Order: sequence, then C-alpha cells, then structure tokens
Amino acid sequence: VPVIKATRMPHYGVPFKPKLVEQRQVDVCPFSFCDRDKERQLQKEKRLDELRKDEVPKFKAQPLPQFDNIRLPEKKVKMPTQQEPFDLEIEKRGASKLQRWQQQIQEELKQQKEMVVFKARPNTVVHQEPFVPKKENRSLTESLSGSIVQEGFELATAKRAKERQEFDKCLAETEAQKSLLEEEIRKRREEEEKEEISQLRQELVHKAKPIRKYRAVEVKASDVPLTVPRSPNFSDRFKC
Repeated sequence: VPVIKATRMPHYGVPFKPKLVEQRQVDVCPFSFCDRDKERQLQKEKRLDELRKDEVPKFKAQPLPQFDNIRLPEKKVKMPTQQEPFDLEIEKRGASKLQRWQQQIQEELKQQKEMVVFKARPNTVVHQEPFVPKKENRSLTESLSGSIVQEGFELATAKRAKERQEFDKCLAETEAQKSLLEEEIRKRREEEEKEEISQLRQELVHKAKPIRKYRAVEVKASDVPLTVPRSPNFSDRFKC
C-alpha cells in the first residue's frame, strides 16, 4: 500500500516507494498542523537538523523518504529506489547534484529561492517545505529565531511588515495549510494541471540522465512525476 508510516533510518535508504506517500489525497494527508504533525514526523525529521543545508522536505513530495531528506551512506543503499527522477540525496551524485536538486523539489512549488539558506540559523527550518511548528515555528521573533530567512510561504522576516496584522497570528496557521500542500501536491482543491507541472512546462528540472519522467502515460501516481529510476553504477538505463 502507498503508505508512509516509515521506519527511522537514512531517508534515502528507508522504505522508498510503495507507490504514493501516506495518503495521496489532500483531505487525508496531514501536512496540516492542528495536531497531525505527529504522523508527519517522519517527513520533517530526517534531513533537517543535522543535515541542516536546504530541507529535502517533509515529503508531501514523492513517497516516504525514498530518495528524499538526508544523505545516503554507501552502506545503506543496500536496496534500490523504485521510481524517481533523482535519488539525489546521494553523497556522490546527489549531494553534489543538490544544487540541481533545488529545481525539482522547489519548482513543483511556484515559489523558489536559495534553499541553502532556510537551514542556517535558529528555526529557519521552516520554509514552506519543512514547515511545521513545535520547536521550529517559534515565531518571528526579534533577533534570530529564524524567521524564514528565505521566504517560507510568506513568512520571511521583513516580509512580515505589511502582512503582520492579518498575517501572523490569524492567517499563519491557515498559511501553513496552503504552504506545504501547495509545494509538491500543487493542487489545493481543484485544477489537476497544477500538479504534473514538475515535468511539463519549462522546468528542465533535471537534464541528468534521460528519465522517462514522461509521466504523461502512467499518470496514476501521486506527488512524484512518474520517473524511471535513476541509474546508479550501470551505464545502461535502469529500464534494461
């Protein structure tokens, strides 16, 4: 079944892709934060803190950490990922490709910027990708709580000033609802065109190795562009 409820261990090197992340439905997919971060733990946790560069998000992206979140040790990629563009969290490849990473995990979301920002300070680990509270969304204090200094959905420092009255206290949690869901799901409620944008419009997101990322045929997925698995140490494409 396409369910997260993933075991803790290296993200890209934890159960990868049964198919879809936990639900595959904005109504029964918590990346909400009334009190459902607890299941969501899995997604948030893995790359953030210690791997504090640019959150490879709490995946509302492709399935439970399949390729996403921390780094991939050479002794953990015992089993291969199923279907993905990149499994570039990969110490070789990936972490190097990590600059290129920014395009796919970002671009499926309209907003994008220098992610090897939003984790280099106190709670700036809540960009519209890692977005949840608790110890991280302490607000947007005074000197260095990490306002999202980068923009989070809106929630960068200075991008408080005009917005503050309707913004923070009232809209910020509802802001959070549109946030994370908007990223990779990119749907909100209607318009499936918003989804499958990662491949289709311009986003020559990863020119890596030709990926039949051409999900326009086995559109039966989720949050991930139906991408053929990236090849590891085989020159021949993983297809054959």
